[PDB]
Amino acid sequence: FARNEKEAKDSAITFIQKIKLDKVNLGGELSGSNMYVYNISTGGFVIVSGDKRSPEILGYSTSGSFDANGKENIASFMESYVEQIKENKKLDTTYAQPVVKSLLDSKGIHYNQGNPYNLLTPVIEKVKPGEQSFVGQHAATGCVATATAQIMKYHNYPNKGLKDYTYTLSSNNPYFNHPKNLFAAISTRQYNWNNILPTYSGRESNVQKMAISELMADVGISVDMDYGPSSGSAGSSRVQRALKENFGYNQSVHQINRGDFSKQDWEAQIDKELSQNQPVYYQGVGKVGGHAFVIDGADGRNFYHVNWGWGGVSDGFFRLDALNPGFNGYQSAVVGIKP
Amino acid sequence: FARNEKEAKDSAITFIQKIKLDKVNLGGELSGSNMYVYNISTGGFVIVSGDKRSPEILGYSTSGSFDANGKENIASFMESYVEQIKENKKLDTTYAQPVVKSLLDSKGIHYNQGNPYNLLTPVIEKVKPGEQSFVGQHAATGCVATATAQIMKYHNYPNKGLKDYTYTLSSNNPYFNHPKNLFAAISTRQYNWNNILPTYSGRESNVQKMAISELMADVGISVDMDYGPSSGSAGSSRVQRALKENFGYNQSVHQINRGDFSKQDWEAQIDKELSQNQPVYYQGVGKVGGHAFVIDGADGRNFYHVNWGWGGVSDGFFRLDALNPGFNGYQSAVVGIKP
Amino acid sequence: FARNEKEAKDSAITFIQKIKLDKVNLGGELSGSNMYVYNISTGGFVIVSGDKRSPEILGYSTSGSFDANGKENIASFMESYVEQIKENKKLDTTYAQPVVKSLLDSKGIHYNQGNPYNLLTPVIEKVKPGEQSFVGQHAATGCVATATAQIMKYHNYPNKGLKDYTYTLSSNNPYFNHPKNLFAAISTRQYNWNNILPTYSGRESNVQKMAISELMADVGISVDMDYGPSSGSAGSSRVQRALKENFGYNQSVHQINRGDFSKQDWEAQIDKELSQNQPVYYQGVGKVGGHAFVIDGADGRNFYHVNWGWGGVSDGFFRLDALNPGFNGYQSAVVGIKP
Amino acid sequence: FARNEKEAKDSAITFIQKIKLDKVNLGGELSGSNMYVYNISTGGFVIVSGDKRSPEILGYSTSGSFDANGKENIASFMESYVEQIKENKKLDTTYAQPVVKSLLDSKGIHYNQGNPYNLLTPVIEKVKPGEQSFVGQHAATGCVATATAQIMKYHNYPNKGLKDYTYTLSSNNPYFNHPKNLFAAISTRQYNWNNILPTYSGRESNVQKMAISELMADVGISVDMDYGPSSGSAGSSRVQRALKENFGYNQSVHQINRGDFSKQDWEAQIDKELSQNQPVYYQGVGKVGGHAFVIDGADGRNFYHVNWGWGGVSDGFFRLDALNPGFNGYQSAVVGIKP
Repeated sequence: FARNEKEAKDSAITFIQKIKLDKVNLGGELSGSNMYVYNISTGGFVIVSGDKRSPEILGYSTSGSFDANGKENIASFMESYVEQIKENKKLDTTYAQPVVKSLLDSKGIHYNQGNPYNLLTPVIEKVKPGEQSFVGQHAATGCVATATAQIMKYHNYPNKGLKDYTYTLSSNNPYFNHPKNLFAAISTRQYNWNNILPTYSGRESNVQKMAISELMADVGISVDMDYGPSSGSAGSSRVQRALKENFGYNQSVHQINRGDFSKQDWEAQIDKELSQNQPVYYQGVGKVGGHAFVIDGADGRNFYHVNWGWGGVSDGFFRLDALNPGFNGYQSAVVGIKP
Repeated sequence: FARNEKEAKDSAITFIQKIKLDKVNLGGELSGSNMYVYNISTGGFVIVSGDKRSPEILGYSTSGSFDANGKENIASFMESYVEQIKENKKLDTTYAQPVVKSLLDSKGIHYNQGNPYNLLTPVIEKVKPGEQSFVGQHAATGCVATATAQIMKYHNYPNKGLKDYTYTLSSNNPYFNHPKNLFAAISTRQYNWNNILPTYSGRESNVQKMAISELMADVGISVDMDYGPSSGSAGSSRVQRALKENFGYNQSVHQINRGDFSKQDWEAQIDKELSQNQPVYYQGVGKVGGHAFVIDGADGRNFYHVNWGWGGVSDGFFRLDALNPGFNGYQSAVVGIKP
Repeated sequence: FARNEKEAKDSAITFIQKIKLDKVNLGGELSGSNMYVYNISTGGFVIVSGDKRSPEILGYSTSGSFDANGKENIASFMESYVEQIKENKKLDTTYAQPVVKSLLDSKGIHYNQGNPYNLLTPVIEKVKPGEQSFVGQHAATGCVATATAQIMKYHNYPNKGLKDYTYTLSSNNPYFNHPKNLFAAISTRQYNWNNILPTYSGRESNVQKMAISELMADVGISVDMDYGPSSGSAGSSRVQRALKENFGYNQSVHQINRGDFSKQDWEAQIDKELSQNQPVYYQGVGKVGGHAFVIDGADGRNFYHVNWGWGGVSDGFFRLDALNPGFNGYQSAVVGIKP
Repeated sequence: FARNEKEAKDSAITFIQKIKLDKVNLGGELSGSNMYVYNISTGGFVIVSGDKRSPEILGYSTSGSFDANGKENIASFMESYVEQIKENKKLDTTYAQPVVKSLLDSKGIHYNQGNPYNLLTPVIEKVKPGEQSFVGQHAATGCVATATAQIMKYHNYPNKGLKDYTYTLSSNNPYFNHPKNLFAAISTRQYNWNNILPTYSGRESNVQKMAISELMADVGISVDMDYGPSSGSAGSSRVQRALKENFGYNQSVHQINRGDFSKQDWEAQIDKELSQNQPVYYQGVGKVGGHAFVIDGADGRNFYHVNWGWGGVSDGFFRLDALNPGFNGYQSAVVGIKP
C-alpha cells in the first residue's frame, strides 16, 4: 500500500505526460515520506501521496515551483494533507465541477507580506528570546491581510473607507512594548486603485508603494493583526466583519465553516463563488491563528487554484484534502465577497 | 530576407522542439520587429532575430522568463543586438567551445538591486524634475555593485576588507544635496560569508540583511556609484581597481576591452575564465555608465550564460552579439577575478 | 534689599579674596539685574544674587569662565535661579556636607554636543522656517545624550551593548522628512573604551572619532532624541530606562523627582551618590525636554559641581536653587548609576 | 649653572607674584629638563629655562594654559628654545620696547585648523603606512593657512578675490591619488566678512561655516598646501606672494628673514609693525615646511604675543629666542600686511 520515491517520481512524470524532477525538501512536520514533492526543472511541480490508500495527485502546477520554507500558511496545509493521508491508512481499500481560470492571475495580482507591502506595519521594537533580532524591521503584513488585500484589489473596492478601527495588541506579544494600541483612520480613506498596483517589483515610486503599504496597514488592523517577524490573525471571523463594516462590502459577505458541510456541499459553495468571479478567502485554523490564502480558480478535475500571498511561489492547483471517502484542519472561509 | 512574426514564432518552437509562446512587449529602442521575444508559458523563453541576414537564435532559456521592463542593463544589451541586426542588413548573403553550467546558479546566488540589498545605500533626498518622488527610499544598489557582489559571494572573499574608500557624489546628481561625500570603512570589515546568504527572500533577520546590505554598500562606493532611484557607475575600470585594492583580490584581476580583440580571441578569454570556475564581470558602455552583468556559464554552442542581477528574471544564455561575420557597444569586462 | 552692580561686584571679589572682573552679558530671560555674573580675567567666575533676601553667592569657579550663549541647558538653570530670587522677594527677612572633587575632571572627561561627537547623528534635511539652514550639518548630539555619555565613560561600561532600540522621530520635527525611524544596533556593540577617549580635540584619527560618535549615536537614540540644530529628549525617564535595559547597568539605576523630597533629603541623595564615586544625571524640565547635566562633586559648603556637556565652559560649583528657606523647575535626576 | 625643578617652580611663582603650578609634560625633542613649563591652576602658565646661562622666563600668560601635544608649530618653537639654551652653555657668565595689546584678541579672532574651518579642505583618500586611517576626514587647514586667515580677518579684506590660483599636490603625498590638482576660483569671490566670524564654536549655521571654510580653502591653496591629517606649506614665501597677487593686499606686503638682521633690528621690525595695528605673519622653517603663527602684541618687556592658530591654547607672550647675547630656526616673517 505504500508508494515510494521511484514510484511517486513515476506517478509525477506520468501525471505530467498524461523531463527532470528535483525532489523538494520540507522538514519538521512534513518530514517523512507520507507525501512527495517534485519541482519540474523546466517549470512547475507535482505533489504526490506516499500511500495508495490516499489519492495519488494532491496538487500540481504546470509552471512555477513549490516550496514551503518560511511560508507557514503553505506548510500548515501540507501538514493536514499528511496527518490525513495517515487517517486513510485505517482502510484497506485503494483510492477510488466546471473550470475557472485563476481569477487573480487574470488581473495580474500577486501580493506578498514583505517590503513594500509592509512598508507601514508596526516597526518591531523588541527581540523574542532565543530568536535573532528583527528590531527596526517592519512587521510582516500577515497572510490574512495579504489574502484579503488581493481579493480587495481584484474588486478594486472600496474607493472610500467606511468605518474607522482600533485594537490593542495582544499583551503576550514579545515584539512590542505594552500597552500598544493601533489605529487605522479607514473612514477617511480615498483608496486610489490606480496607485494600488496589482503587484510590485520594488522599484515603484513613493505614490505606488505608499498606496499599497497603506491598504495592507488598514486591513491588517481591521483584523487585529498580531504583528511580528511574522503576523497572525484569527482570520475568517475578523475578515468577514471587516470587509462589511469597515470597507463597505456587500451584506453577502459571510463566514462558512468546513465542518458544517458535506464534502460535495462544501465544494459546491466554492464552485458557486468562482462561477461568479468572486475569489474566496480561505484558511486553516491553528494555534497561532488563521493560515489563510485565496482560492480563485478550478481545473474542473477537482483541484482548486490557490495563491499563497507570497508572490507566486507554490501557487497552483490543490485538493481541499487528501481524505479517502476526516481531519479538516478546522477549515473555514469567507464567501460572498463582493461590492 | 525579413523574418516575420509567424516565422519567428515558428523558429522558436522549432528551437525548443529541436507548447504555447506569448510574445513579449518591449518599447522604446526595442520597438519594431528587428527582433522578437517569446516567453514559453510552461517555462522559458527564446529571442529571435527578425532578419535572416543576422543569426536566428540570439538567446534562450529552458526555464524562467524574459523581460526588460525597468531593467536597463538588460534592455541596453537587446538594443545592441538590434542596432547590430541592422548592420547585417548591409550584406546580401544569409547567416552561416566547451560547456560550463551556470557557476552562480550552482551556488544558488541570485542578488537584486533593491531591498534588502539596498538597505544601506544613500536615502534619496530630492525629486528629479518631471519624475515622481522616491524621497525617503533607499537608492538602488546599482548593477555593477550587484554584478560585482554576486561574483564576490561566489568566492566568499575577502574575510577582511583591505583598504578604505571615499568619493564625492557627482554634482549634477538631482537626488541629493551637495556636496555629498560617501565613505566605506572597508579596511575595518570582517565579512562573514555565512551571514551574507546567496540570496534573500526578504524574511531574513537583521543579521542576514545587515550583512548583505553592507557588502552592497561598500562595493557601490568602491566604484563611485552615482546613486538614485537607479544607480550607475563607470563600471569595469572601478571594478577592477576596487576588487584588488579595496577587497584584496588577486593581481590577475584586470580589465579587457572588446575592441582589443578578435571575436574568437575575445571568446577564448571568457571561455578560459569559465574553465576555471571564475565568473566574469561584463558590461556594455553607455552614457549613464556601465550596463553590467555576470557571465558564468556556456552552452558550448556559442551561447553565454548571463545573470542580470535582478533575482533571476531574464537570466539565461545569450550571444555576445548578433553580428554576421560591427558595433560592439564599447563592451568590456573584468577577468582574472579570484582571491 | 536690592544688591546693585557695585555691590555685587564687591560681593564677588570678597568671595574670591575670602583682580579684575568682567561682567557677563546674558539676555532674554536672564535680562535684568536680579542676578549678576562676573568672569575673573585671570581665570574663573562668580555668580551673584541681585537681592539680599536670596542667598549671596549662587555659583562660582576658581577657574575657567561662565557663559550661557547658545547653551540652553545652562540658561534654563540660570532662569530658575532668577524666577526664584523673585519668589524670595515675598519675604522681609534677609538671607540666613562633605567634599567630593569633580569625579569627571578626575578622569579628564569633557564631552561636547558637536563635532566629532555628533559625527553620526542624523544629518539635518530641512530648514525650519524663519531660521537659517543647517541642511547637511549633523544634528547635535543633544545634552542628555552628552550628560549620559560622560557618566558612561566615567564607568567605561558596558563592553557589550545589551538590547537594540528604535523609535519614530516626532512628527512635528521640521528638520526631517517624515516618517523617520531611527535604529541603534546596540545589542551587537563591543564598546572599546580605549578608543572612546575622555575628550576629543578634533585631531583624532578615524578610530577614536568613530568610537565616540557612535557611543553618542546609540545613547541619543536610546532616549528618543528629537534631533535638530539642537537636540532634545524627555530626559530622566528615557535615561534611566535606557541605561538598564539597553546598556546593561545595575537595577539600582532609577529616577527620583525633586518634588518628592525635602531640600535636606534631596541633597542627601546626591551627596550619597557622590560619596560612592557615582556621578549624577540631573536635569531641569521644560517644554522642549530635559535641560540635563552632570553633578560630579561638591565643595562641602553646599555647592554642587556641574559639567554642562559643553567641553568645560560654565563648569563649576552651583547651588541647586536660590530659594530662601519654591519653584524647583520640575527638577529631577537619575541616580544609582553603576555597572 | 643648572636650574632644577624646585628652583624653576620657584622662579615661576616669583614671576607670577612679582597659587598652584602643575608641571606640563612634553616628550620627544622637548624631553629632558633644559626647560620647564607650569600651568597655573587658577589660570595661566609660565615657561622656565633650566640653565642659568640662558634667560629665566622664556614665556608666560596670565591666563589660559600651555600645551604642545599635536600642535607642531608650537612644539617646533619650544624645540629651538631648547637647542638654543644648549648653545648658551658654551659660555661661563650668567644671563644679563613699547606695549601692544593682542591685536587679534581685541577683535576676538581665534581660528583653528579643524572643523568647521577645514570643512572644505581635500578629503583624505589614502592611509599613510604605519598610521591610523583618516580616510573620509577633511584635511587640516594647515597652520600657515590659519595664521594667514586670522591676519586677513583682522583686516576683513579683500571683499573681492583678485586672481585665481592652481597647483599640483606634491607627488610624494600619501593621502591622495595622483595626480591631484587643486583649484580656487579666488578671482570670483565676494568675501562677506560679516559671515566670516572672528571665531566659531561649531553650532553656527550653514552660512557662517560655509563662509570661513571657504576662506580657509582658498588661502590653503594659494600657498600650495600639502594636505593631510595635518597640512604644511613653504609658508612665508607663498604667503607674501599670495596676499598680494591673489587677495589684493598692499605692495608693502613682503617677506623678511631673521638671518638678515641683528636682534635689535629684527625686533625693531616687528615692533614697528605692531605700532601700526598690523599683526605679523611669522614662522620657523623646518623640513615639513613653515611652522607658522601670528605675533600681534608685546608686553614691552621684550616678550611678543603669539596666537598659534589652535583656538587659544598655548597663546601668550614669548621670547623670539632663548639666546644669550645663535640658532634662529631659519626664522622669517611676512610684514607690511595691510590692504
